[PDB]
Amino acid sequence: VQLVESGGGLVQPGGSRKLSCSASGFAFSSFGMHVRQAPEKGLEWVAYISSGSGTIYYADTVKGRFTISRDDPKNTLFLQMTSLRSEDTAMYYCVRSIYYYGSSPFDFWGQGTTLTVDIVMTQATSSVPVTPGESVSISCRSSKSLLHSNGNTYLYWFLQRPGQSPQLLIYRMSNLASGVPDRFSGSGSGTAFTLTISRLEAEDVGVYYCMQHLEYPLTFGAGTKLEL
Amino acid sequence: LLTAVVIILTIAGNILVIMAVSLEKKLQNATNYFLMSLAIADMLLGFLVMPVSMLTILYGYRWPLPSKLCAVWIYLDVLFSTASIMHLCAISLDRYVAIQNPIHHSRFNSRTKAFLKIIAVWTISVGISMPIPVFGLQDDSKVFKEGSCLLADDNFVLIGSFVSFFIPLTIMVITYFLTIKSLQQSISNEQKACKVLGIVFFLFVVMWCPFFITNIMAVICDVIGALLNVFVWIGYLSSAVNPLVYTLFNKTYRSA
Amino acid sequence: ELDQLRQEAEQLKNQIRDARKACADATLSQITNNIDPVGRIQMRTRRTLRGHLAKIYAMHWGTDSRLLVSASQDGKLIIWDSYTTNKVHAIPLRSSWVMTCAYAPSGNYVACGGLDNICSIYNLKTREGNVRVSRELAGHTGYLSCCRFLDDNQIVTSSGDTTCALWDIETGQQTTTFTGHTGDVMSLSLAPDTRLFVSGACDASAKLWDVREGMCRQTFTGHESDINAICFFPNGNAFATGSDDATCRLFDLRADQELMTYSHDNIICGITSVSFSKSGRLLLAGYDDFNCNVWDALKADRAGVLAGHDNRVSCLGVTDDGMAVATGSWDSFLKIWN
Amino acid sequence: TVSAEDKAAAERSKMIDKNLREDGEKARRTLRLLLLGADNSGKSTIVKQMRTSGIFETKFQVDKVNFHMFDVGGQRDERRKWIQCFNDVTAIIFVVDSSDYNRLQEALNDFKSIWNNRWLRTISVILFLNKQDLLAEKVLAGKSKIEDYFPEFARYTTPEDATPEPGEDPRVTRAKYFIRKEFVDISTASGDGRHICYPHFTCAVDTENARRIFNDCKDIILQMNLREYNLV
Amino acid sequence: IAQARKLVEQLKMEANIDRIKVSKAAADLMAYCEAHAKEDPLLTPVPASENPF
Ligand SMILES: NCCc1c[nH]c2ccc(O)cc12
Repeated sequence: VQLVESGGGLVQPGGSRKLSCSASGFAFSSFGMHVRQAPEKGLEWVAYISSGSGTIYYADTVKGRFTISRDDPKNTLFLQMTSLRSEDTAMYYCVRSIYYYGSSPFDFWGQGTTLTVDIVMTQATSSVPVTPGESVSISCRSSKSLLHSNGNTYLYWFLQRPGQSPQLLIYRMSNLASGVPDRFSGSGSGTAFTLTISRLEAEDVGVYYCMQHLEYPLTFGAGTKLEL
Repeated sequence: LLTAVVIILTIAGNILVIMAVSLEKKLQNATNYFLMSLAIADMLLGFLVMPVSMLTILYGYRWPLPSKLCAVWIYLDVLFSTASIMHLCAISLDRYVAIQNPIHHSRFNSRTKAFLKIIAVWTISVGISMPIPVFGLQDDSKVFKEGSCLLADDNFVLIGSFVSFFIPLTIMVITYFLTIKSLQQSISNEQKACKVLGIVFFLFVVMWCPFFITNIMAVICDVIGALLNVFVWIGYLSSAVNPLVYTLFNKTYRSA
Repeated sequence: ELDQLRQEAEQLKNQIRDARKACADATLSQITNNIDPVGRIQMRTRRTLRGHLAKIYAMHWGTDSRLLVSASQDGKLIIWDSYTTNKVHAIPLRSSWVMTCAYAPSGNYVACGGLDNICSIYNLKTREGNVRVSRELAGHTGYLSCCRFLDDNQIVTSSGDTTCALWDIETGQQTTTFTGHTGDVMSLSLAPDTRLFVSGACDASAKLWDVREGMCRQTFTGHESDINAICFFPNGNAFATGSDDATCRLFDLRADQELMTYSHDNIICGITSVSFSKSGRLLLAGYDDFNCNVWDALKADRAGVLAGHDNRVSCLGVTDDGMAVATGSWDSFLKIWN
Repeated sequence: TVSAEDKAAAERSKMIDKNLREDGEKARRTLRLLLLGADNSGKSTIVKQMRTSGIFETKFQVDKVNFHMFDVGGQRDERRKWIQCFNDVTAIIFVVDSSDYNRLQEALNDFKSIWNNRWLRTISVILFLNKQDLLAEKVLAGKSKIEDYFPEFARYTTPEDATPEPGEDPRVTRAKYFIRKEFVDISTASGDGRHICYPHFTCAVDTENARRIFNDCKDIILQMNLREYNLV
Repeated sequence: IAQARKLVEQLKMEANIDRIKVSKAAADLMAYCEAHAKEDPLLTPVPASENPF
């Protein structure tokens, strides 16, 4: 299970560049594929291509000039960019997602390739000094309620180590991802979400992002850095 | 009056056929869906155009209804009659395909067959009848003759009879001939199938063919009008018999 | 020599019958006479799950009371989402002959078995988002008739070679073999405590097995023909059987004898499935009359009929919380009732 | 008031329905047959030019039509429970060996049981009478006598109306027609008319047998179409 | 041939089993059934507000 990406480098403004993400290790046709990161800013959603290319969504910032297609026999999906501007410099992440009852979307992320040229969510914390072996909590507020009529609260927690792609920790505010140790725990109510860590130890220091999946466009949080 | 029984017989029989299709679970198939569409077409005919024709009879062909509604009565008459005729033509063609090569018919026999057949016959019935309401509502001279509702536009009449009855007649004669040629202890059931096919085909020819022959001979040439006045009601009698001769050969409809 | 053994067996059988009859003093009818009846109930099909193009043979509710799996003759084993009526998975089967299926209590495994003599276990939750065959358990000399998960790692099977087995998935080989029947084994039902189960065979007898030792404890013979389906009372001290004589029977484990039989003259057709309600007061059933029935478990009064299938009802299951009832039939539609 | 994940799940279910539709549409093209016989009948060698203990499978094509013939040899003598599955097959193929007279009554009783089944009131049967050469040698030998087993053979009506094969022994013709009429009597005793039997005489070495099954399945489907079109 | 010994041994093993009165068994059954009378969504109807179907 891998996702490799190609393309990037210096590009003059107003030009065009093609990013290709080649998947190798999973059933590519059964997954819906999605996310960029500026040099000094948190993750920002870009676009989304469904299963079998049956549905496409874009963020308003990249509407009309970004196009996506996927070669299912080739096991690869692309991103065509035209009329690039000076503010689109970022690192683009190839992200998978599968949607059925009990699924865990956004469970794997690509490596990321550098390219250089609405629900509002805020995370109040910016930098929290922490001691090893000390329980901590991270909160992420919301504008409107995420609790749906059916009873699912659509909120996600992602973690990025330094020099690494982010990964899923908690999906739908309570359920744990696969391979995540039990110390991580999510709880709260509508419009108030907390991530609690107990027996915090090394190799757990990074940037924590909170995302909503109630409706498009998908908006991330500002992020919270942890430091010793 | 003789026309008083025909409206009641048509409205009763078509309601009975549709209720028997809806109620009996064994009669859910493609062919019975097409037959329900046929019964819908003749029930709309017997409900919409047939008491209007009785009213025209009871006033001595001086039309009581006002002049704005003449172009839609010819529209409903031609639409439902062409729907019935193309229904019988498609049924004859389907029977020829299902009798000549029964393996390859059942290989392709989805419900898409029935839905495409219904779509084709109703699209054809709409498209053939298309110059009736657009050219008759404002232009009363083409749909009136001496103060009575009749198709005075004979250029419509000849070509419309040619596409509506005579090309279906030359299709169903060929398919009936080749179906009898393809049906020549299954030998006992093939005789009953041949008898039912013969009764249905010759009853269709006897019910519809005098009216169209004298209708074309009207445009080629008051005896003709007096013949047409009763041959229209002979043509309306087919829509009460078509539920009977297409369902009563199967005992499930009689048990319903 | 063998004549003496037969004489001793007959004498001991007479002794057992006399001992079992000595404990019958008052029948359940005269005890339950002064009870307010349940009256009349009506349940309408709330959802109808389409997608199968062939007969449906078996189904099993999930533990979360929302997901269920069903098996058909077309060779597809597909999982539904009851509330929204979607399809979660569609698993292509190597053999088109499938006669039993089960949903694991953990919710991440599904079992399948049929005329191919092999019980196939499918892993649902896995990486790369596809359902791959976990293991193919083999070792039965007759067609598999029923299968039920004990835990994540063990499964009990009832085969068409006059025996049941208890498998260990990781090792992939049997750890116990239940061989007490004389006819074909057709059904099986675990207990709520998951320490002893029961089985049903074509010899008109049901046996109460034990999963620790593997020795039959009790046998119940009161049916005039093969018993097609079996359940377990939620109390865990009784169960209900169903045969092709159009008669369901209620048996008790402690009393070791039949308690009540559910029969009516208007019905002379076979029974395919039985299940209990949440409190056990209602005993459901599934007949060959293109419909179902609802039996009062304490009075044997027909207190409901669920006629919604144009073909026979093959499988039937009650939700764990008791919110709904789901029945599958040979008309390729399985409908949920409430 | 709909979540994006529910939208995507509905789209996934639509795609699954599309795949199921396509697969089911493809799977209907082929016809299905159930081959079964008592024993010592050579049911395996019915078709040999064209060609998992519980189930045996055989696939052959004639004139672009696919047939799946299903034979089960891993079951017991009592088959009343696994036969409910085979109720939508095109036709059952029955093979018997007329060479052995000692066990003819067993095969006749088996035919009675399969004819009078409750789940097979709509399936027609294609009957095969295998190993006619051995029957010919046995009857020409003059050792075995049919009156010992069947007293009704001693007084039998000459099949004058029935046309025999051009050039053959009258005693052989009498015996084989007697056996076939014995089968057909049970076939027609019910007199229901819903389904019929298709008797055939088979040689030990017979190159063509799929054509016979094709011409009987075509008749079966034609009769079904005639019945469903209200022409009968 | 020798299966009769196994059969009679099994019957002897199953002969010695404790039993109770059918009245006591029936009383326990009705007690359990009436204990969960209010916890049966099929025995008692439910309003549409709580019904998930
Ligand atoms: N009563 C109108 C019968 C009819 C059916 N199709 C027609 C086409 C042309 C025409 O003049 C008449 C018809």
